[PDB]
Parts: sequence; C-alpha cells; structure tokens
Amino acid sequence: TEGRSRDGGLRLGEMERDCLIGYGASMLLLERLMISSDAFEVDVCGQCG
Amino acid sequence: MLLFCPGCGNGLIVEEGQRCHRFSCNTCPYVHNITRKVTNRKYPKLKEVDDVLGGAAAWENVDSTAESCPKCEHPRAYFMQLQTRSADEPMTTFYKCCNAQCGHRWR
Amino acid sequence: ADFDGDEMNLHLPQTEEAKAEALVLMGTKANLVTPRNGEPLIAAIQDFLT
Amino acid sequence: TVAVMSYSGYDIEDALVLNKASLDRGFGRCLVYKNAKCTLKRYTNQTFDK
Amino acid sequence: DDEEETYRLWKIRKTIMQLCHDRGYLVTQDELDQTLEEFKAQSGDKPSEGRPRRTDLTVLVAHNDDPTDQMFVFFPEEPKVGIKTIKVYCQRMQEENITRALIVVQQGMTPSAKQSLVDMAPKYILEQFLQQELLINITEHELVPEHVVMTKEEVTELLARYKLRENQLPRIQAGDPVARYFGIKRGQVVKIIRPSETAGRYITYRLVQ
Amino acid sequence: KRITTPYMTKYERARVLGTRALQIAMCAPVMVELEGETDPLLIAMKELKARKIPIIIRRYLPDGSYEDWGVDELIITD
Amino acid sequence: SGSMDKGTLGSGSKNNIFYILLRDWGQNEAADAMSRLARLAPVYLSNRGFSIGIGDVTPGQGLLKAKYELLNAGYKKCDEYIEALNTGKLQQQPGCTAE
Amino acid sequence: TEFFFHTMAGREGLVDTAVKTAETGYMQRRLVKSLEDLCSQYDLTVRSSTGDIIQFIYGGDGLDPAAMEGKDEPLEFKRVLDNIKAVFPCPSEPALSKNELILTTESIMKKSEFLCCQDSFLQEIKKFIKGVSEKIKKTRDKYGINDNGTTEPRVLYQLDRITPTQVEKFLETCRDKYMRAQMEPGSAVGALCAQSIGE
Amino acid sequence: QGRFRGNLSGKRVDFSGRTVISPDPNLRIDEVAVPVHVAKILTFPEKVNK
RNA sequence: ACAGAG
DNA sequence: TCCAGCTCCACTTAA
DNA sequence: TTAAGTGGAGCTGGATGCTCTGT
Ligand SMILES: [Zn+2]
Ligand SMILES: [Zn+2]
Repeated sequence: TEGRSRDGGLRLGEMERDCLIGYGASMLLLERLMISSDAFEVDVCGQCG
Repeated sequence: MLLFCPGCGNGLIVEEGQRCHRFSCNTCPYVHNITRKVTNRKYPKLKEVDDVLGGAAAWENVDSTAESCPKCEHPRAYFMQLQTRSADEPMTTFYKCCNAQCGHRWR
Repeated sequence: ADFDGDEMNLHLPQTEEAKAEALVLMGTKANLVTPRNGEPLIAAIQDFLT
Repeated sequence: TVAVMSYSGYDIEDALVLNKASLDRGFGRCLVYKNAKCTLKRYTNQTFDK
Repeated sequence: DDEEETYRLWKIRKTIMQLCHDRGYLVTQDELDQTLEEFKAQSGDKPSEGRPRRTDLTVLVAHNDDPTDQMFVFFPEEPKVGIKTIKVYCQRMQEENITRALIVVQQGMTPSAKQSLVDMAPKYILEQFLQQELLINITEHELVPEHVVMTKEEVTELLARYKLRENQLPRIQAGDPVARYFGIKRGQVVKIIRPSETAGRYITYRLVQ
Repeated sequence: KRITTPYMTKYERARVLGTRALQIAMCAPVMVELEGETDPLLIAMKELKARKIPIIIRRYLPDGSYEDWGVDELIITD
Repeated sequence: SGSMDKGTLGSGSKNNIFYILLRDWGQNEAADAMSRLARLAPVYLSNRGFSIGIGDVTPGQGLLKAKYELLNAGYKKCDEYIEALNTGKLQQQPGCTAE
Repeated sequence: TEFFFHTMAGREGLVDTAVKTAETGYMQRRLVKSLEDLCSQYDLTVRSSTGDIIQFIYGGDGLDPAAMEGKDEPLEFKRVLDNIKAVFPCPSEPALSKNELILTTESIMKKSEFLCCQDSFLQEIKKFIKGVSEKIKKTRDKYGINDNGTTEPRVLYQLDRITPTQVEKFLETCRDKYMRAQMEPGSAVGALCAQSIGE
Repeated sequence: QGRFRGNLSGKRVDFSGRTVISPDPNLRIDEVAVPVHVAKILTFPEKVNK
C-alpha cells in the first residue's frame, strides 16, 4: 500500500530502476521488483498459449 | 496612392479608355482622364550597414585583467560571473584567458 | 544530502545473491569515482578541509 | 545563547549541536495536540448506534 | 561575369576528374592538375567557349577491370533536364555500347525524369549529380573520413573474424552523397578510417542498405 | 585455445560469490576451514581468496560458442 | 611542503591524495585514510577554535577611501557617456546600435 | 530600490531551480529508454539486444571512463615514473645512460606478456622513454658526466638517475594499469552513457 | 499511473524504511547507522546450516 | 482535490 | 502549451 | 487539351519530474 498511515512501503521508481541497471545488478533488480513485491505463479497451457 | 471619388467616396481604380487611361469608380459613372504625368515615389530604406566586427578590443571591453586563472595564470583575461541558479548556493564564475591565446573556459 | 530535514530511503535485500550483488558491485569502497569523468566523489567536505 | 564555532564534527552541513543540560531545563519543549472524533447517528429505520 | 562562370566549368571538371580517379577509371596525371590558366587555353570565355558538348568525358575506362568498361560524363545545358535529353544521351550511349553514364544537371531534374533514371534499364545505370555538389570534393572535406570500398575477399574475412552476418553490420544508405561519390550499390561494404584525437586510428565498417 | 580475457570481471566475481553464498547457506560442504564465521558471504570470500570455489564460469560469445574458464585460473583483483 | 587545499583533499578532481591511494594501493587504503581524516580533523579544529563575526566582514579605513574614489570616477565616466550619446556622437562599437 | 532589484535578480535563480526539474527528467527518461539495451560483449564489441553491432570496439580504445588516471587517458607517464623512483630508490645500482636505457627498454618490451596490449600504448611508452633518455643526455652533456661511472663529484649521478629495477617496475606497472583499465564484458554501457549525459 | 509505469517498471516494495538523516563522522565511509526501531521491524531470512 | 517537505 | 504524420489542393511536364 | 507526380497548407493526435506527509 501507499503511505505511512497505511503501513505503505517505499517505491523503487522508474529512475531508481535505471541506477540498478547501470551497476549491472541483475539478481538485485529481480529481488526488488519480483520477489519482494508481487511474486505469483500461473498455470499456462503450452499448446494454446 | 489612394484616391477617392468626389461623388460616393469609394476607391478609384486605374483602367484604360478610348483616349486616355482613367481613374474610375466602380459604383458611379465618375472618371478622371489622366492628361499629364502623375507619379508617386516610395523612397525605401537602403541597406545602411556594412558591419565588420569581432575585433580584439571589441572582446576585451570588459573589466577584468591581470587576474589569475587556475590553468595558465596569464594576465590578459575576460571574466564572467553568474548567480541565476539558487540550487547553487555557491557563486558561479566563468573565465576566458587569452594572453598567450591559450583559450581556457572553465568554472 | 544536506541535513536540513532530509529523508532518505532504505532497502534490506532478502536473498544471498541480492546481498552479494549489492556488496561487490554497489559498495561505497568500489564506487569512489564517478563513471562520468573518473573524478572522486567520496572525499572530504567542509570542516574536514578547513 | 549561541556560540558560532566548529565543534565535534557533527555539525558539517547545516546540522547544529545542542546542550543536553538546556533541553533538560525546558528549552525546546513542545506539545502536540491531536483529535479523535466519533459520531453516533440515528437511522431512517428506528435503530441507533450505541 | 565570365571570370566566375568559367571557374565553375573548371572546378566541376576537376572534381569529375578526381571522382573518376577514385572509382578506378584511368585518369592521366595532368588532368588531375589541370590549371585554370591552362584550362583557359583549350577553351576560352563563354563567347569562344561552348558549354554543353565540348566538356564531355568519355575517355574514362576501367583500367583495373577492362578497356571496354567505359563511362560517359555529360553536361546538359538547360537547367531542368526533361525526358527528351535523357533519351538523347541514352541513344548515344546505346550507339557507343557503354553501360554507365553521369549527368551533371545545372539546377535540377524534372520529377518524371528522376523516375526515368531508375526504371529505364538495370543495364543502363545513370547518376544525377547537381553542379552545386561538384563545386567541392566532399572527400577532401575535413569532416569526412576516408572511405574505401571493400572486395568480396575482404568482406568474407571481416565476417569470419567477428562471426557475423551481413545484416548485423552498421548501415549506410545508397542515397548518401559519399555513397553516390563512389557509385556503390546494395550489398557492398565500405571501410571507414576514422581519425582520432591521438595519432591512432579506429577502423569501422558499413553495409549499403 | 581460449581467447577471452584472463582477468575475472566484477560481474563474474559478484555472481560467483552470490551463488557460492547461496550454496553455503544450504547445507553444502565447505572447502576451507572456517574459524567461527556465520555469514555465508564471508565464507564465500574466504573460499575465493584461497582459490577453492567449485564453479566453472562459462562465457557465451554472441554467436553461440562458449569458453569454460575455471574460477581457480582467472586472475582475481580488486 | 604545502598546505592541503580543496584540490588536494576534497571532492573536486584528480591530484587528490585519496585518488592516488585508490589508484596505487587499493580500495581499502583510500577508505581507511578518509576515516582517519574524518576522525582527526574535528579533534584539531574544535580545540583550536574557529569562528566568524561581524568584525570579520567590516570594511577597514583603507576600503572606505578607495570605494568613494572608485564610485566617483565610475559615475563621472558614465555621465560623460550619457551626454555623449544624447547630445552628439558616440563611438559606436562594431555590431551594435548607439543605444 | 537596490533591495528590490537584488530580489528581482534572486527570484530568477529560484525559478530556474524550480523549472530545472521538469526540464531535465523527461530528457533523461528518453535517454534511458533508448540506451538501456547496449552491452559490452566478451568479443570486445558493443551490440544491442537484437544482435546488431553498434560499435566494433567500445569507444575506439576498448577502455573504461571510470578508470582514467589522466584527461581521458589511462595513464600519465610522468607521475608513474616519479612514483616508481620514489617507492623504489635502488641505492646500490648504477644510473643508466641514454643508450643503456633504450637497450633495456627494448629488451623488456619484447617479452611474451606485452603482446596483449594495443599498439598505440606501446608506441606512447617508447615515445616517453625516448623523451626521458633525451633528458638524461641533456643533463649529462652539461655537467661533464662520463657514462662509465667514474666522475668524482658523485652527486652528479643524482640528477636524472634511473636504474634497471625502476625501469622494470615502471613497465610492469604501466602494463598492469592498462590491462585493468579495459571495459569489462557485461557492462551496461548504454545506461552509463544515458546517466552521464542526463546528469 | 497506468500499469506499465505505475505498476510494472516501478512498484512499491517491502523490507524498506524511510527516516530523517543526520551526520556522524565516527563511522566509516562504508557504514550506516540504522535505528533500533527499524532494525527490529526489518528482517533477513537466514537459513539454518552448520 | 488542495497544502507542505527535500 | 509545442511538434511530427496525414490529407487536401494548385502547379508544372508530357502526351 | 489533360493525366499525373509533387510542392505547400491545414488538420489531428501525442506529450510535458521524482518521492513521502497530511486533510
Ligand atoms: Zn464614385
Ligand atoms: Zn585559461
């Protein structure tokens, strides 16, 4: 969620993503934006896509 | 030149008749035969300037001389000062230095 | 930063690989020079120069 | 009472050092008043909060 | 005038001499250094000089390849060259059995003739140069590094050193003026020798596409 | 033969220490003698200094071929 | 020899001594020396004492006589240029109008 | 009136600071979105994501802007040679003459390990060594120094003193600083370009 | 505020904090002082091994 | 939707 | 509030 | 005489910085 009233959590914005690319940090950019925000799994049919 | 009909006061046009060219109204019968030479001179503005520039004296009619640059220390100089960025709480300067024609331009 | 009511953010990485990519690549001891023109940024400041 | 000097190195960029025995005696003591309100309405149905 | 008009017919002729010397056509050494005062000798000013058909170049043969590989250079006289003058040059070129020709237009070309120069023949390839582009050799300009058209046996060694294909190289267009200077078609690779700030040199490559 | 660089880059160093720390975090055997260390990254850096990490870095060229370099034969540096 | 300026200890540019330690003796020797400087310089400076005052910006008697003469000479030459523009010829600099 | 004019000149700085933020951030967003794909491969080329070549060697030199000890150049030979003369004074070795310096320089530079360097760097090393040797000859012509080592005021061998150990350490340090100054493969070089132009 | 900029390329994360900053020169150049009120909330999942 | 802060 | 594509309309060449 | 290819003019649709802190 958003703010301090709602126990929000901070934002890796568009610009801070651009700094982590410049270091070449691949797994840290994976951990921040997938593992510790909204990780999920889906069932995908490989035939019909 | 604008010329206007004594009758109705519309604008006259020049046309050609059977004996003379005429000023003629478009809305009334009035015509005026051009019997003699009539003229209208514009007298436009000529290109008055020639404009050579870039002389060294035209460059160094600014205050600074005999100061010190951090690059080549020469006396003949051309300085500049700015302040128009208040994110920069420090001052802003830029310097030109051309005694030995070294030509630095730094902060 | 200028310490006049300044807010900075923090992030604790949650993986061992997220640690080691942050320590080797992104540490302060490995980022003393700026990548723009190679000049040092982490150096002394006022009252350490005076 | 302000002395203008360079002291202890925690005062580099706009930070300022205070006196511990001045804050104890009442300097800088503030109060923060907040609010918490609650309404108890009657409905169109003849029922009410309680 | 006539000090500045014969200047153009001298400078354009000199630049066409250099353009033919860089494409591997046989140019003698004196034509590359034909002095203005010496150009006054074989043609004087405009009352004695004649513009359109006196300054043609058909001596140019590919001394690398073959003496029958020949190329015209024509100077049309009217400013906007219509289809009829192109047909005149094409039937002359048909008569002499030459395959390549240049046309130096003075002000431009009518848009139905620019369409003509593409679709008349794939065996009859003709290049439009304005006379204002030929007033300076663009290879001599200091912003233009030296281009070298590469052989197939050098393209093959280029693509084997980096393990590439043709379509992964950087590109140059065929409408590029320096591409039209060398007369290069789709599928050739040029070598660009870039000068550095030091005495070093960085080599790079472009595909025509 | 192998034509690529003999110096270990910072990215190879970072990912080798990361994958080795994730292996030491699970109950993998340790190739060096630890002396009271609990952070797995510190044990990974002790294994890196002593040239004992069992990782082979495979370097993919953009055409598709590769080169198998050992960790114990790249020149490590700061 | 020589004191330590901004261009030798500070964050400006090269010829920094910490940049010399970074390029010659590793990362860790440039990082320890900055911690030693951060530790050592306030201990000297807060026991030397270093302060500013209104007497540190007050103009002396040498300035107040110079400033008056400079203002008088400058305002007189500007007034002469005003009179030379409005009431006759001005030596027009190249590229610009008389104003 | 002077206060009002100085306030006029100050509000321009404030408003340029305030307008500067939206003036620049969209430009940096465009630069980053256009340059984020480029990478330095292991075959010393810079390619996009699709496989096309942007540069055959990065920057012409193959080197890293973060590792330049000089003005856009990997070393500065005067400072390196002075560093080696100060860290390793070899007090029990003879000072080399001009021709002995050129001889030992061309002797070391033909080993196996120097072949990995680019040719322009080796040419700049040989040019610098020739300059140093000409300084040695210009000194030893003035002070009457004989190269055999037997002139009696022995302080004269402190003037342009250079030993073979210092020359060996010099060449090894220059070569090691050149080989570590190369752009390492995998570097997100387009993102560094975008940030270093947008900042 | 769409999906691509607002929720995909950049998104809100947890294990993160935000506080006012203040100087401290008795630390090194590669250290940072985390308050204890934030050090109890932020956690790192350490796996149990030997 | 408005005000702040850096 | 500023700026590339798309479409409409006179303006020559060419038959 | 007119078929047609290409200039110039008007219309249309797109875009305009990063976060927290409260009502
Ligand atoms: Zn009338
Ligand atoms: Zn200068």
